[PDB]
Amino acid sequence: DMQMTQSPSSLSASVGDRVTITCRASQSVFTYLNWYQQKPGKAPKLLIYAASRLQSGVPSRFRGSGSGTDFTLTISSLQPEDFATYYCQQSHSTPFIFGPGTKVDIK
Amino acid sequence: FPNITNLCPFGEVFNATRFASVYAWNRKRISNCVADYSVLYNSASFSTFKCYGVSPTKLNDLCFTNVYADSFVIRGDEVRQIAPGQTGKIADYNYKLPDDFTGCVIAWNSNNLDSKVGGNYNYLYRLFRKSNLKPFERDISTEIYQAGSTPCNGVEGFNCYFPLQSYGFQPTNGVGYQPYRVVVLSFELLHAPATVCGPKK
Amino acid sequence: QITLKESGPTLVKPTQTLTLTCTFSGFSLSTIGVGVSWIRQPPGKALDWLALIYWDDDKRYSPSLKSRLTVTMDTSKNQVVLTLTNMDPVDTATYFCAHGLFSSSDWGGLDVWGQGTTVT
Repeated sequence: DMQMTQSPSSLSASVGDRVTITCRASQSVFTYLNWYQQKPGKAPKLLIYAASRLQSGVPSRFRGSGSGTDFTLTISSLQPEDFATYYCQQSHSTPFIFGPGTKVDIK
Repeated sequence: FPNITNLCPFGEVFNATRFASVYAWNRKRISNCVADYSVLYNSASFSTFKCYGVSPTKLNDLCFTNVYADSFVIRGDEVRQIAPGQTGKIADYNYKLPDDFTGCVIAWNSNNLDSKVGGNYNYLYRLFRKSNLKPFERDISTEIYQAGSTPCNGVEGFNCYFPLQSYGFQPTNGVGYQPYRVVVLSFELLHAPATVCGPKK
Repeated sequence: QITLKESGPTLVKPTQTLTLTCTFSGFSLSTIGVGVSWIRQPPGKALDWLALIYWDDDKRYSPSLKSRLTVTMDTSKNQVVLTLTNMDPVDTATYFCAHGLFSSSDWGGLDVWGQGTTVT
């Protein structure tokens, strides 16, 4: 089977801080992993096409990294509008399961 | 040579959008046309152009009774099995060339077209059969295969199995497990009516 | 028009098919590599990937619903319809249809999403 988990089920953070989100993919997913953010009641927005591949229309503070089984996302310095819930997705094994999500808290 | 000028429809063979699964390998009776092979042989497009019973340099001078163009998609490490006197699940149960074959076995890596991010499974090969194929035998037969003495009765079970396996081409599988499109151009030489012809004047 | 999409009904009763639709513009969903995938989300919960259809009519489903879920298309209307066959209240969610690119050159990025619809 395939399973997908994210380590900080929620992370407290504050504006300007560095923050990092980490995904573990059970089987080797190579680079076929995506990152999405969601604002409540809106549709998710794709941020990362593939590990280290940043979208257009997304600011340079977002970047991600990793390969194979373990992957990471990093924001270099949070703007306050970056507070959201963040989902990984694997794009290789045929059910493209999302991770459990990780919400950043202003707290 | 005959008073004919139309070029060979190799465009419909090589650059065709959809190729057959090897278990149901396609065939076209290429006929009544001027076949320039140099444009193929000299191309960098192909990863092999090996030929049997003829030399790829010489055959632009030859004329033949027909060309059968056979085509299919197979694994990278299975390209070696498309040759006379070879063995393996493709040569035994999917596409058998005769010992006395004459022709060229063309292949090229088609991973850009025949794979998808979630894996492509439309390409299918017969893994099980009772007995090896005769040369150019073709059975599209879906009937379930029985391995044991126990009759299968049309239900998959511990010793009877559905005979076809999907190849499963992911873009990540590497050069040996990537898909290759194969074209086997086969010739026959004997007959008086030369019908596919070189570009000689 | 730049890539955009919408979705259908919201009223549900349990032992009924959900009979959603999705419709789109700015892509054909017949161009090589184009695919559209269905993603649901229970309120305040994770995303849950349901299904994907590719170009050339290849269909994929979440395994736990494969016996209970089908998706189908019309190349002419530019529509996709999803029919989950029987709602159990765990299936109450927002449902999304998202576009993506899925050929050998592509990455399966669900790059643009509809606003989705609640199912009651």
